[PDB]
Amino acid sequence: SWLSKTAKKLENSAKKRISEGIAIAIQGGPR
Repeated sequence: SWLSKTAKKLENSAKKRISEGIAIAIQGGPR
């Protein structure tokens, strides 16, 4: 995973970890 050292209420790198799963989830989802 890595990254996301701080996201208690800022989310600086938490959007990168999701961009991996959300990228494939939508790539083959209902869109």
